[PDB]
Amino acid sequence: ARFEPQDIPLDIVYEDEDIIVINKPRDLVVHPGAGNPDGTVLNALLHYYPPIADVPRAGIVHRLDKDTTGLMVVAKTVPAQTRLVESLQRREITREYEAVAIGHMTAGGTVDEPISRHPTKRTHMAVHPMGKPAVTHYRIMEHFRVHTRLRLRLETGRTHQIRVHMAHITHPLVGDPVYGGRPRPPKGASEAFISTLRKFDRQALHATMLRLYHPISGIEMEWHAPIPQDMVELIEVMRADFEEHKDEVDWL
Repeated sequence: ARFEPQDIPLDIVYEDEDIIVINKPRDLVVHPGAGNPDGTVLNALLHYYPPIADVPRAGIVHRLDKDTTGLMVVAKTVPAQTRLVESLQRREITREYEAVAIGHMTAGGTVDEPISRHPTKRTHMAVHPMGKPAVTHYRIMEHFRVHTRLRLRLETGRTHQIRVHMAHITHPLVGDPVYGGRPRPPKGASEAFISTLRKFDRQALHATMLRLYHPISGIEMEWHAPIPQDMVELIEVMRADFEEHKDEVDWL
């Protein structure tokens, strides 16, 4: 019926009788919708494992934005999807992210502020007392001159949660076309740094680790998806920049 199977390759990190874990690339929408009638992960799943059509929403139980990269777990069976959905309702699935945010941040922390649709900018979400409760925990992994590398964990999983929470505290993600502004390279940034930053055109956000109790066996399982090349390049040039500006002697 409606949604058709499409020959769209998926990077399957792990698969067993009950679940499939994939590492989703950028430019790939998870579920069909306005402006995205097809060419989604759902379409890819129908093609890869047709029996998944007997599972609600092709076994899709959580999502990532079109241009967010990384891990997602999909149910292959009805029992598996009901349990996985329950696990999410109970906030028992660990979803960790690596991100690069604008600005020098000095401390890790928690953003606990509700989220709802921006009333005016229909492409945006917003922090609002009346929104759905949302909690994001974040740690600073590394300092750059005017950017910061973070690792975040989702307690709740609302729409654009990490992107809107980070923007809320004044540190939107690098490359975010919605919450971010124009790139701002630090004074004296190398040409390599300036252009790599300027050309980075998606939220610098990656679903890096996923841990859960297997829906059928109960065994705790954990997966990791390597930081994608675009972000590797971004982080490495920012790192080289910070080091180069450190106040230390260059021994010959």
